[PDB]
Amino acid sequence: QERRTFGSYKIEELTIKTKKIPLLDDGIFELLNYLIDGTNFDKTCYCGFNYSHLPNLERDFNVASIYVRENFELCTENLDLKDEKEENSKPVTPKVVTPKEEKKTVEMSLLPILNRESEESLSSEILEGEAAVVNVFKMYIKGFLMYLGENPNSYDRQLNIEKYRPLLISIIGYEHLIGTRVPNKEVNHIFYQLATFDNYPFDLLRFQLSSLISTPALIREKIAKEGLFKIITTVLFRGINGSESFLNIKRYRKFKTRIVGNVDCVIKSDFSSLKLD
Amino acid sequence: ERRTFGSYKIEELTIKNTKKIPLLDDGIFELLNYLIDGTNFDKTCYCGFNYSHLPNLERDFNVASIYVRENFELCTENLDLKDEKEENSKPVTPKVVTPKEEKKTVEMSLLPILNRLSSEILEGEAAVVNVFKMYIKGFLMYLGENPNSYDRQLNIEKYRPLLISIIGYEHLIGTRVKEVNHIFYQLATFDNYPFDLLRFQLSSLISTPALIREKIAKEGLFKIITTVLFRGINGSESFLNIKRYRKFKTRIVGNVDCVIKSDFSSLKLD
Amino acid sequence: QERRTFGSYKIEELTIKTKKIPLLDDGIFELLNYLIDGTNFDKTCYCGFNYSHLPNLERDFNVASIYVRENFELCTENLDLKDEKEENSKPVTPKVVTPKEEKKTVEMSLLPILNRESEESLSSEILEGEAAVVNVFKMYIKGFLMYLGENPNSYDRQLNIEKYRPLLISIIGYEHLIGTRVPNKEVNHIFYQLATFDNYPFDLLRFQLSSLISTPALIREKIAKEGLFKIITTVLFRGINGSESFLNIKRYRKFKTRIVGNVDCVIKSDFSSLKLD
Amino acid sequence: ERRTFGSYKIEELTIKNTKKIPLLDDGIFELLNYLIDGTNFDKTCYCGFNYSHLPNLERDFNVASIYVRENFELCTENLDLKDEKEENSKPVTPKVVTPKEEKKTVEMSLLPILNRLSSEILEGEAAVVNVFKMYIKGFLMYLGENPNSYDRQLNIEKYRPLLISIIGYEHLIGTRVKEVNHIFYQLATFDNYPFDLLRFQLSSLISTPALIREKIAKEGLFKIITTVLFRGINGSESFLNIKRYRKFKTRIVGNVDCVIKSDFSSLKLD
Amino acid sequence: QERRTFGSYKIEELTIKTKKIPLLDDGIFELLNYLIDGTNFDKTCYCGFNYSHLPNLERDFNVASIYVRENFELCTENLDLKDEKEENSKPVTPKVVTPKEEKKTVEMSLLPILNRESEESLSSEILEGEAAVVNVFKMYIKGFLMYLGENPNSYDRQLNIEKYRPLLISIIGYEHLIGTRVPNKEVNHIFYQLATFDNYPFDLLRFQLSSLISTPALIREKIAKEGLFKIITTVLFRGINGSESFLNIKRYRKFKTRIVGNVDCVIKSDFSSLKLD
Amino acid sequence: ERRTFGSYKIEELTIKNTKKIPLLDDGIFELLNYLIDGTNFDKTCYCGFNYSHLPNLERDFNVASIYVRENFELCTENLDLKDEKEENSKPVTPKVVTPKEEKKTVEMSLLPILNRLSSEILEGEAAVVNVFKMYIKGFLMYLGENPNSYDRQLNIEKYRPLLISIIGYEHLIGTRVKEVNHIFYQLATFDNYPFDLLRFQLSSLISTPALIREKIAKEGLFKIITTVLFRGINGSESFLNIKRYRKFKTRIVGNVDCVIKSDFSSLKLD
Amino acid sequence: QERRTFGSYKIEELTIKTKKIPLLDDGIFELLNYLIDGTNFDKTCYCGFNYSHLPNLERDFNVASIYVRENFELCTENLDLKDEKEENSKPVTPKVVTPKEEKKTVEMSLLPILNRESEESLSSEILEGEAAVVNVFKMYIKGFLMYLGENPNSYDRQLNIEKYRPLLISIIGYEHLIGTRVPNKEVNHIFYQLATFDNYPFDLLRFQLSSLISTPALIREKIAKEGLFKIITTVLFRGINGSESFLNIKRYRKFKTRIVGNVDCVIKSDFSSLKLD
Repeated sequence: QERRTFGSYKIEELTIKTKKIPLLDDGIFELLNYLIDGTNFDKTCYCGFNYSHLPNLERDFNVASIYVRENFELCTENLDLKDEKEENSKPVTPKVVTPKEEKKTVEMSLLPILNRESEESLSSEILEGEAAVVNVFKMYIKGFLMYLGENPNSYDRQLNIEKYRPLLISIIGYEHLIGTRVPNKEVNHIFYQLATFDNYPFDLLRFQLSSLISTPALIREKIAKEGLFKIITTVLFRGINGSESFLNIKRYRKFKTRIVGNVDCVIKSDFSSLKLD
Repeated sequence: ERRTFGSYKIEELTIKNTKKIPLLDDGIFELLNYLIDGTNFDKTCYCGFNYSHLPNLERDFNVASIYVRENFELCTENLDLKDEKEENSKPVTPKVVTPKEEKKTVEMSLLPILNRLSSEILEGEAAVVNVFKMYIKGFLMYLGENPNSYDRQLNIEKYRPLLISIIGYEHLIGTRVKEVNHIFYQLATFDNYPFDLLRFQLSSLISTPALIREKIAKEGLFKIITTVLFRGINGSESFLNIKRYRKFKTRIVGNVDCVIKSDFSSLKLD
Repeated sequence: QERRTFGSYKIEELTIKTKKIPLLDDGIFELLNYLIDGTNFDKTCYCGFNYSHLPNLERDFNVASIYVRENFELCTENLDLKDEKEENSKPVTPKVVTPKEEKKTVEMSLLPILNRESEESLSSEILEGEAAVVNVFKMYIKGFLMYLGENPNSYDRQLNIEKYRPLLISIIGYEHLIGTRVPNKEVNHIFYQLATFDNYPFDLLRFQLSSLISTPALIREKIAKEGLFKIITTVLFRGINGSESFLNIKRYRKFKTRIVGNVDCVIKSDFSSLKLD
Repeated sequence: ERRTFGSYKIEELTIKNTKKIPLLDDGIFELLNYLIDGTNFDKTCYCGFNYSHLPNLERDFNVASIYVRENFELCTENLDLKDEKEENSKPVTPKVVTPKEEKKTVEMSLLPILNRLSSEILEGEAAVVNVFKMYIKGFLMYLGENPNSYDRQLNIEKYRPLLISIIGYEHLIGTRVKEVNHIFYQLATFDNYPFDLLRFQLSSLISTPALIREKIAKEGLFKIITTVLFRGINGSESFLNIKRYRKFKTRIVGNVDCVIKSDFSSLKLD
Repeated sequence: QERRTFGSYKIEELTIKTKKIPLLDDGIFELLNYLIDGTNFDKTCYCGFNYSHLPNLERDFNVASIYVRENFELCTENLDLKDEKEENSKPVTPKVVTPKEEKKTVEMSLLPILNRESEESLSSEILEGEAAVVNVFKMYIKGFLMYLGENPNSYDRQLNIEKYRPLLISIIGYEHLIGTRVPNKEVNHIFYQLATFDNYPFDLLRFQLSSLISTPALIREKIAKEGLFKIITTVLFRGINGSESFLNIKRYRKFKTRIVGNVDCVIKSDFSSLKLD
Repeated sequence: ERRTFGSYKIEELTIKNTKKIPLLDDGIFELLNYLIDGTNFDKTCYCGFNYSHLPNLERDFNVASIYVRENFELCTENLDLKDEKEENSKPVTPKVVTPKEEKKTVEMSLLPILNRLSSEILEGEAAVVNVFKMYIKGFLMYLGENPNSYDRQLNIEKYRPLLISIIGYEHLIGTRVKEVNHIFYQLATFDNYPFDLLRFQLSSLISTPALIREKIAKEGLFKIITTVLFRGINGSESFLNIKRYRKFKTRIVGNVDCVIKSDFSSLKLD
Repeated sequence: QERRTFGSYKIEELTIKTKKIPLLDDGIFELLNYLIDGTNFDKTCYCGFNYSHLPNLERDFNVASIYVRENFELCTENLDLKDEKEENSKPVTPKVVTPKEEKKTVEMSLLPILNRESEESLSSEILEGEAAVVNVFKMYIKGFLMYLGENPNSYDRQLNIEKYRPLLISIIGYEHLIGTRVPNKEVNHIFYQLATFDNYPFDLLRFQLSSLISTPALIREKIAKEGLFKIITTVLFRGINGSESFLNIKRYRKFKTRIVGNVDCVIKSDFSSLKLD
């Protein structure tokens, strides 16, 4: 695999009886994987692009990376190593990832600050790592938006943002918290919209993005008087349209070369000179 | 859009996860279709390429095209008309094509001179024979220059009929008015030649065995039996299969080349 | 089962709605099995044929047999016996065979000299056993070639050499090694070709075999400046056409009589004499 | 190629791994076909074998063939022609064959003398009856000499109609102008006779029960009811099934008998 | 279940899209089951019929029953009880039955005297039990024959004796042994025939039974010079036609009432008197 | 063979191991068929039973039969003939039967007097109405006397049309020339009545609700809407289904009643 | 879930290619569940309706509830807790319920007094709990009857009482016992009928209920001279028509909201004012 700009997606043309199309990146699983691996930024595909209308992606990434990776180790300490299959899942809001390691299931929650039953943050190192991941989420979303807006593709009509929802959700949940209980801001209308309508198709998004409507007054009222989430027994998301949507668990896989052979060094022959009449 | 005469396109299919591979061109059905349509060369994809180590493809094509098309009309005259579903078949040797017209089956045989008297006809025939040789050579030249990971899984089976005609004709105009060409003869004999091995082994291959030339004179390239058998170049007698040519068009699509782009850096996400 | 000449194949006509055709020998699985069994040559089907344009098959076989069998024992010593289902597999190049014994998987690699991670040969007894198996491989290939060339069959058109690849691969890999680091020779063009094109159909092989083209100069250059194998993470094979092909794992089974009854001793009756009019 | 009159061929089928077994000849469909085709005996596979403990098979065959074929023509006269798909059926007793002509169904009954006046007709009938007896006897003689592991799974069911006709006829020309033959009668009664047990038990089997001969006179070999019932030899009344005869040709093949052989010892592999 | 005569079968009409037909008795499984259960004769369905052209069935049965049952106990002693699903199988010749008891497989061989690898009889009690079971086999066969001959059924044409083979086989195997090595007799042609042709259909059997052909001289020669069985690695049976047939393993099940309700006590009403016009 | 008018036969089907149960008679299709065939009563299975608490079934049947058959002929006159596949359907109320003739669909309506002028016609109609009442009563009487374990799974649904006609007619000849019969009315209203509960509850059931008689006068037994709706007896308005009647014959069989028996005690087995 | 009257059912319209219809309540599983949970009446949906032509439902329920729940605990004491999937079954007569708790099967029988092999009641507390559950059964049946009679539904024609059988069966079994061996009464004809014909469809029931026939004399005779149950090896039920019916095991499940989202707070917009022409 080679250079890719942070947030960018690749669309692959599939052919079956029709032409389907995997969105596979959605560079999302790759991203999480990097984070858990603790890998440094300059060790990732994202290395050395324009950068940026994304101020200091590298640092925030590196922080978020160390934090996430530490979290991993701290989850796996009390448990065996014995020397893992790659698919993730993200219950939300906490954005708890859920790997599985060739038998044993592992579960770790970044942004636990977005929990009720948990809270008890309380380390400032932790708080710093969390704000870093939230930051890199916003930069991912923005990578994707910027790249969409500049790279129309015939499949846009069949594609939506569903698989980005968790990041967005976290991004707004966090924005709410650090907003209610510290600097004043209201949650960001763009992320809020993309989070509310995850069915936004690519083309219509590119067209309608700029700008979209500001949060309805009534919805801000309901946002204060109650929360962005109704916790019920599973969690519900509110607005921006006043809808209450169950937050799905999303699963991230990826695949690769898988056995790929090489025809490019193969001697080429000139067939004209041969006289067949 | 533009395609060079004889060239093939390989399409990657995906089904489990496997990846199968249609050879669909094999630009063959397209070619026949053009011919029946009577279409002029400059009206075809093949228009305006290097051209050539293929001297005067355009003329011979145009001739062969008018000839074929005339044949069609002369087959359909005594019969009803239409305002037709596209698949062909080629019994061989005569290289009789067999379309079907949304009910009614039609059947017309180019190169009827081959087994089973106008000089205009002779001219059209020698033209189609020519364009066959040029198609084969297009394909050969393009293979030799365009290696593809799937070559290992691909063979020449679907080219057999043209090759067969090309040699059958060569034999006729040879016996009563040269020996048949060893390359075409080989590709005609071994239709299972896989692409890669072909590119590698093509140059050159062995000359026709003496014994096989003897048997080629003392008897023919074809044993007609009741269905037809082909002989050599290895001394094999192979039944000549009926081959079927279809094509499809991924449902006719749109272009995004013209869609408004937006600069998304400007807006405030933090 | 009865007499068969070394390298020879048998083709069986199958009937299903069409007539398919098993190549089942491919006497290959049988061969390996013999080798692991340590069986002596005069105890095998191959016993007592013309023999030969294959000088001293018997000795080299017997050596290769003792060597292989010893290898087996040495693999199974540190492990249980407790008193096996017959199918093999051959990752290559090392030509490591992989049996399974009614529960427990066993894995043993002849020609380990064809390994990087292994090397450390180092016994000359071993070296002798290895050169013996490589020898019997070349004699198997040649058995098959000679027998093909003399025994045309209507199915030749549908048959290829795919299942012989591993032996050939080993045969050339070895030829390379003992070539680079001892007597001068270049790897043998025939084996090299059959190894490169495993899709060679029987008929075209018989016809085209004699002779085929000598290794391209450029390919010999690339063969020195780099190797016959690109090791990547699985192994890639090079040329003779400049192709880089992934080496498949191949599986060898065989079946037999399975319940077969006997009609040949059954009393025969003469029905003409009876007068029915 | 060559086959002796009455002989069967057993083909080993493979499906799971099981091995099933088509009896396909049962050279019966082939036989009927010949007859309708009017083909002469020396033009058939049966040509030039030992022949015979079957005195003058050729003549009787040729007669029965001309007769049958004439019957066909006389059925198809009043009806349209063609330039036909091959499967037959035989309601019995009359042994009416039932072909189908690529649309139109045709139906013609040999041995119409059997239930449901030309002496030429009588002659043709007695000829087909004869060749039936010779077919059965071909089959019997060949079974008895050619044991096959599948005999245990095979029976005579598909021979029933000929046998039935053979006895029905025997009865007629017997009552009004001998008692019906116990062998044919037995094989006709028990169509489930497996090959092996048949070879073993054939010689001889029991003579018709007296009581059954009484019931055979006082009533007939057939109870016609509304479809027809057969009687004895055991006192059973069995509905006579319609039987269907098809055949196929493993797709017409090639020969390698003539392909150049190479001496491969010569070359250097080490 | 109620009264049934020893050897008798019942045919059941099945309906599916056609009418199939189970032969289910074949009272064979029931019989074995009785024997293993050790049940006394007067405790079985067979109790109190004409009896007989079968002299002293009751005693021989009772003996064979005690013997079989003892055998069972002696097989199960060294093993657990812990307090069984009903299906049997009969490898032959030994006529070893093979139950399974809700987990654990059990295997017991009556007529072990019909073994090579076993032999070592040697108790006369055993010999007595064995000759008893062989006797009751002959009486079963004869029950079935007699009952067939008197009870024609439209399905006879579709039915054969396949499922009786093992008893017959044992019956002749035994007859051979006690014949070669004690009183002179040749094996019984009827049992021998039914054993050779297990495909004998019911109707043709009834018709052809009386009598059938005597053993071919050549077959008696081959029967002395070699045996009724070729043991090969599974066993082969010989003649009476000179055929060598693999002896199949046969499986005996049965089913019953399974939930059956009762309409026969249900009050019946007279509907004419009611005036509907 | 012999069956009493109105009687049903239950057949045990076996599929998993379950045991399903065809009610196939429901001798209804058979009955209709007879009627169209015009067959005389003494030519039918129903011939020669106790008969009766059903006064003069034979006459009324014969009348209804001639009438129906005449109707058939009068429907088929203006149309082509044949030398027909057997399934019927009955839209209701008119009780129009709908056969199909191996291509051509035919449709004929007995009791046309019912919704949608010859006295011969009136007579035939009143005859079919009569035989319907006698069929229902046959079935009732036979149920009440013949309990079967499957009664619990069986209902009267397939009788509905006759019952419906029987009441519709009763209403007509009642309004313009008695109140409709409560039993038939009930069975017509609840077609889901299972056999067992029917036998138990039949005697007697409740008399028509007053309110329902009021609604029966002030409006009708049928709301015709665009398909027809039935009313009461419970105040339900039920769409009247089209019902389809088929029958099959386990492939026509043989008898063993006559097959020679052998005394097998005699022979020596030991 | 919200208010429901004791015994009432709800019918749900299903759509598949047709419209099927679940009877799911049948509030029966819910009821049992409550009882095992030991829940008090005022804590159940049934709370605060008309109540009643059902005198003192609340008390009898509460008693029956405590009794059942105690029974549960007493079944689970000798066994593990370790901290359950909701489906029940009811063999009858005893009306033994059969839960399963995420691995381990549990089985508890209310109305054990309706057993032979058990009997040995003998506590009067128990007797009191039992008569309470029997009472609440009769009140459930009557809830359902009353509610049916007043709430016609187009599906009535396709619905029967099959799933109520066990309660009814218990209700009559009990009535018999406490009848034979204490106050004189004959078993109640209505329950007896509904118990005998479980195929009674809803509509015909509503119509025919009032009244139905009194128990046939002959059936009362057979009811004394033998019992309501023939115990056979599974149990058979008798009459009221003289039928002997096997009593089925019945299984009670229920499902719910399962992920349900909320559109009702979602901002509504007025589209007329916008001028599109």
